[PDB]
Amino acid sequence: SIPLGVIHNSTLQVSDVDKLVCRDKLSSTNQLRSVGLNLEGNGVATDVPSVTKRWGFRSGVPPKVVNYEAGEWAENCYNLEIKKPDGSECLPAAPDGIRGFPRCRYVHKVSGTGPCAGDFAFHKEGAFFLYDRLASTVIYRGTTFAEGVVAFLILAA
Amino acid sequence: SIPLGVIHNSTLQVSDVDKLVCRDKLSSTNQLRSVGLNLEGNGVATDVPSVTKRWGFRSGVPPKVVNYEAGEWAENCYNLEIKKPDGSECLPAAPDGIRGFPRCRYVHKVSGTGPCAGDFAFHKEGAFFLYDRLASTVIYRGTTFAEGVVAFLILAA
Amino acid sequence: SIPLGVIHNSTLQVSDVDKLVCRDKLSSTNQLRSVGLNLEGNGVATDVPSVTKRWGFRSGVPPKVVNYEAGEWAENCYNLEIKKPDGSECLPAAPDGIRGFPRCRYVHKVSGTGPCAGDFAFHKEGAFFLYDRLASTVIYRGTTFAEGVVAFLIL
Amino acid sequence: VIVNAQPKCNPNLHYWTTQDEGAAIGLAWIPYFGPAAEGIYTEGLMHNQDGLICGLRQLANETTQALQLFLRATTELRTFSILNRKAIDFLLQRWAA
Amino acid sequence: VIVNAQPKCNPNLHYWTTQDEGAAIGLAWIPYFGPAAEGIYTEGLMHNQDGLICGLRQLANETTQALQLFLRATTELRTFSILNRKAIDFLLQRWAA
Amino acid sequence: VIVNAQPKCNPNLHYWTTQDEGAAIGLAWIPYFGPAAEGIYTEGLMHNQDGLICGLRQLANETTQALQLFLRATTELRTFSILNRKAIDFLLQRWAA
Amino acid sequence: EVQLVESGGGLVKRGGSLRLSCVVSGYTFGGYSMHWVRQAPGKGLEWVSGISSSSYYKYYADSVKGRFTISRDNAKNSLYLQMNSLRAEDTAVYYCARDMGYCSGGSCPNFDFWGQGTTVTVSS
Amino acid sequence: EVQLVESGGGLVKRGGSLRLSCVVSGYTFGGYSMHWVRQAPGKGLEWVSGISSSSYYKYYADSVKGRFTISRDNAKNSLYLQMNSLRAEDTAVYYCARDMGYCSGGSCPNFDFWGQGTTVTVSS
Amino acid sequence: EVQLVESGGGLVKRGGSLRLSCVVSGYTFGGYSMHWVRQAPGKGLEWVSGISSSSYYKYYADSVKGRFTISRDNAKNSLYLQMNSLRAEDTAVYYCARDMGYCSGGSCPNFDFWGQGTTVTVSS
Amino acid sequence: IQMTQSPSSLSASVGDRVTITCRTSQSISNYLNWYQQIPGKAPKLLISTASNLHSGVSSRFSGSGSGTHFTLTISSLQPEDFATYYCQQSYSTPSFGQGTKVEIK
Amino acid sequence: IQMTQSPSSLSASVGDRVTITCRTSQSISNYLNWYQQIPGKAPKLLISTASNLHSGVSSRFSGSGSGTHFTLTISSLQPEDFATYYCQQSYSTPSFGQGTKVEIK
Amino acid sequence: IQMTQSPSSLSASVGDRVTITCRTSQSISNYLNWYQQIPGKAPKLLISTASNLHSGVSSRFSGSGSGTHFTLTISSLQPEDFATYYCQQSYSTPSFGQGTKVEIK
Repeated sequence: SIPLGVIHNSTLQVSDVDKLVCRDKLSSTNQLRSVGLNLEGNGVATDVPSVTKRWGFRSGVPPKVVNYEAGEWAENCYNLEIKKPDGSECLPAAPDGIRGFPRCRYVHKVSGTGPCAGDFAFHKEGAFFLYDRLASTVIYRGTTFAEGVVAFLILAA
Repeated sequence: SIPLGVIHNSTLQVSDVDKLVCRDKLSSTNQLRSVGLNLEGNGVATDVPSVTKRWGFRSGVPPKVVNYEAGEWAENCYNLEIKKPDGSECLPAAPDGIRGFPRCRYVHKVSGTGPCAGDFAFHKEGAFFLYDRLASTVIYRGTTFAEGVVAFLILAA
Repeated sequence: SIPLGVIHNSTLQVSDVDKLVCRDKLSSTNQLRSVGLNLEGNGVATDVPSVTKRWGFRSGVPPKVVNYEAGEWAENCYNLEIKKPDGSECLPAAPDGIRGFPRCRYVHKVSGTGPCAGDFAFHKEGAFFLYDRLASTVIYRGTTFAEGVVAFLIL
Repeated sequence: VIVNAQPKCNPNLHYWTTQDEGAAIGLAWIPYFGPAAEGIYTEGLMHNQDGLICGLRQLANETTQALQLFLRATTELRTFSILNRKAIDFLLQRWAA
Repeated sequence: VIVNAQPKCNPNLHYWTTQDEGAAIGLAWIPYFGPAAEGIYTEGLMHNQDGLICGLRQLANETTQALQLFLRATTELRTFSILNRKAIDFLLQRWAA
Repeated sequence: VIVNAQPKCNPNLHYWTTQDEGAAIGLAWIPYFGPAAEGIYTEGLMHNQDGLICGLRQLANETTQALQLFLRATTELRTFSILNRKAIDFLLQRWAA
Repeated sequence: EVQLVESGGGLVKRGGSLRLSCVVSGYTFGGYSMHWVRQAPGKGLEWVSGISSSSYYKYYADSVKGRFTISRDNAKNSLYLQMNSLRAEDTAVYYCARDMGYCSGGSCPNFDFWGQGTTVTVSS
Repeated sequence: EVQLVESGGGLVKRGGSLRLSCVVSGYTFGGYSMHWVRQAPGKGLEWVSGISSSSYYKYYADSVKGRFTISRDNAKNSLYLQMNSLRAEDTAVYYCARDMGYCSGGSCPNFDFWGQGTTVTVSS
Repeated sequence: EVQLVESGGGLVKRGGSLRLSCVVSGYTFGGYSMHWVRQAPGKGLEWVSGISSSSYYKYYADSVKGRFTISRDNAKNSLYLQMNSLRAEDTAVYYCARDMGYCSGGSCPNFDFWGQGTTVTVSS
Repeated sequence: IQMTQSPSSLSASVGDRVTITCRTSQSISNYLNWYQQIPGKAPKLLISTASNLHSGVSSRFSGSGSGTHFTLTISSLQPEDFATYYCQQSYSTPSFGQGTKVEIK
Repeated sequence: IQMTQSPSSLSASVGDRVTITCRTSQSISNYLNWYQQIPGKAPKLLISTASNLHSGVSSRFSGSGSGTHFTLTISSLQPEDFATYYCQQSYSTPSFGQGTKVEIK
Repeated sequence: IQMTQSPSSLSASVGDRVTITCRTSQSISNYLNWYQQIPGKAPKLLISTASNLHSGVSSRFSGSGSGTHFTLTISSLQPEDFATYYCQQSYSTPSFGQGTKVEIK
């Protein structure tokens, strides 16, 4: 049930499958595009104690990932590393092919303890964590990420 | 060389893969379906000593897996755990993404030693072991499975 | 921007993407083929000291692989095992689904010690190492490979 | 066209699936507030429409051999693209030349 | 038809990508002589043209829920085929008569 | 249009493939009874018909650079979908819009 | 000032159908989702259905599923509800309401501005 | 009772062609696979070919490959074999046989029901 | 003996257009890549552009990017260059050169055969 | 989910304190809203998320609670504050309350 | 796969046991069938799977063996049991034997 | 990449040995070529890859070097060895040199 939006004359219009005029032209597979945007461009706060409040631990769901093509310059980035009080780790190691965010000016690194209840950390709002051309639903250890969402578009003819 | 059966009011016609005869409309990717059916529904005996005879070890062939969409409620399920006389294991660990069958009432668990001559366990009749939306050709240790076959259809809607 | 060549009347012609030709007939997905060809069919020297010169170590780039359908009979094959002077292995272990070249007569197996400066071994020319139906970019330890290139065709 | 030939064929189909749920109300779609691993399945029941359920228990049996041969001639570990290829060939057969 | 409803929207987009470069001159395309992992990106900058960026942010914020619902109903680990499937259905819709 | 420029070109082609084998008789198709890992290949031989083989070698040598550049700008670890993509764009060029 | 005006209520025969409209002036209609609420004579409040900003998500209640249809129009600032197969329990006073969008499509409504309401009754 | 009847045999010249038919009555023809066998005068029995239940798999013999063609018809309960480019060795008596389906496509036959056979002679 | 002959050069007005041709005879045309070089009234040398054997890859220089066009034809062994929007700095002597193919598309030029060079003049 | 309110009805005089409760059959964190309706008038919004006062509403009203216990409080009566109160949830499918009417002695 | 039978011919009287053997050039587990043909008539099935009696055949016949050695046995001869006997395999492409005949003395 | 070859003008008598240098601002391994031009004639090729002489050229010319430092050398002047020289690189986008002239005394 994925919606897509077409762009024409600098005008954006969200269209479904049956609403598709004959004017619409797709002559290559390079017109389809995917772009990931950040949340700090909407006015959301960026302070450290004002964003750790939206991540919570659960156990019982498996994670999933999708892929990216483009990005956007970021002002703030995050890099967490959390341990249990007894000395255990709370976050999973990164798999093969996962790398940090390419372009952002600041990076806030945090190391400390915490009451890890579940197994995976999710976002209480339904958004994504952004890595190098891969957008996930959970948090991997020691990899710089951003916070944002994804969009699918058909580019101008 | 996979054959598919099309459904109209004359039931399952296996008409040639050349989807000809004019009045045959396909309009979306949701009309294509894959379903797995169990062997116990054909009258096959389901007792423990009467199914263990169709599983045999070999070495020299690698395994393969395919995917499912739908299923069918089962009455009996199996959960094997086999060891060699010296104390070593006989079956491989499950890969990531493999989970047991969702819905069956009875589960027989079997643990004992035996002469593991080969490396992998195969079926002497060409049938599939069934897991959660994935169908394999070998047996993974400590995972509940069923026995069945796979069919590919296109719906009438 | 991958080019492909069409065959007609025993003539190989490189079709242009910009120009569309109505003479092309594609009626199934079995007419698309990928073939791997060897470098030793072009007169390149195959002796051992004359081929260890074109493989060089670097660190900072990740590897990538492609897949094959067809092959070619070979006469010379290589199988490397190199260790650091302190005894550390210079080459990674093979992944799952990787097997050696099936059909080749001679096998030059070489074991020794060298100055492994980098992390992955690359070809100084831009050609591929050939395995069992998978064309890689780096060298895996203990697997027999050939040297060659890849082409795509419409039959 | 298909005639069943097993000693017994069950005429009742009790199945399960997952579906897509289209749109959801409440906080259910968020993975933090959603169901567990089991609880995403939707059930049903179907009766033996004339020569349909049992005539469908043979079409599977006939298929397996061909499928197995296909799986021998490939290098992938998991396959997800059989139906996409079927659609591509269906599109290529009629729409070409 | 998309009207932004966020408290603010930044009207300037500073973006990066990879592209393909088509042809290269020198020893640049050889992995032994080419760049490192960082150095393959091409940058740009765009200004607001009739609220394009704010509408873009609104569109992403609307899409998130359907994206999550689609992702819940698969067994894979990484997904690369959403656009190819979109093309397949876009082609299948019209070619039936 | 292709003219070879190598010092030599062997005009003999000796290849190996796997094919499909369509149907089988006996207990061969069952993986419990069938061949080992080596034994699934079919050989052959072709002769130089108007310099097909040397032109083929030239075509591979010309393809390598664009292939490397394409491989640079992707995220996957193994690639299998080049030919399906080529089919999709070939179908999109003529029959679309 | 947020102003909402309802229209379409009245008296109908059993087994019939009806259409209600809600018109809003004061702000940007195209950035918010809308919902419908009802109250029977001397009874409590009940939720009927709701829509989204791009007309991509529609919701319905079990008691009216398969009988009611919702729609909206951003250009003319209008909201429409169509009712079919009218029963005895469908005599009430109806309101159109707006919410603060804490969710992605209108999943978690928090009504902040209400209308006036219209009366619909069906009987002999 | 299971009844299989063969027909089509006769006398033909060198380089000609022929068509043999086998007709079965007594059970459901649509769930089983057929096979052909032959025996030359004073010699032993030789397997030739067979078909599957849905006409999807076909098998041929090396001594015959490229010359014969087998087909079936479920509606009329009929089996047909077409023989082309007949050498002098192809003079024999032919039987059509039914097998028990222990395998998926008819690749491991165990004949249980036979017919009567028909005689074909080729000479000047 | 390899023979390379240039033609087309001369005198043009400001802002005009020009076209040049290079003809090669003595060996196989279609197996090699070609390039253009130019020299000033008495300073060093500079590289302009180059093409490939199959006409798949093209290269251009920054100082002429967006103004020139290069092409080749293997049928009559010809190399063509088209220049537009001419300025005062394009008065020089031009050469067409051949290189040995050490790189896949013709990206590593080691010139080994030169022509004789034609003259281009543009002024009031 | 079932909604419970107590006391159902009440009569009070000017200058007292009014404390009301709302109850549910599940644990829904803090997704609760309170509404007030005057007879003959449309409902009006009040404190949201069980403690977030709206804009233009007098500070006398105050709500609190979480989990399965939620309490609303009015500190000083006023002559125009004699009307009905409702609670509504949004964790799952919407469902209003039963009502509560305050009166005079 | 080559088939060998022994003895090729034999003659005996009513009341005597008969034993016949079939041998192969490979290992085919237990996929062997036995057949009997009387002159002037089409063949008829006998024990299957190399140990499984058919339905409608007298209990006198019995076969056994495995691997590369298979045997058929008649316990008591009857005046109408003078025919020719065949062994067949189905592990690979099918192939019958050459034959074996029983007569009277 | 920019080059620096010097001296720009030299004069020596017949029987002398002339050594010239070409320098670069980057490391280009050994992708360097040398050229010679008679005034009024198109340039002609010389040693390649910093050590590989062409075909048909005299053995009097010899060049060497690596990295950033490369030197060309001639052992015996001739009456027909008065011309202009150039050095060129191909590691990246091509770029020539400035020139060096040999004269007579």
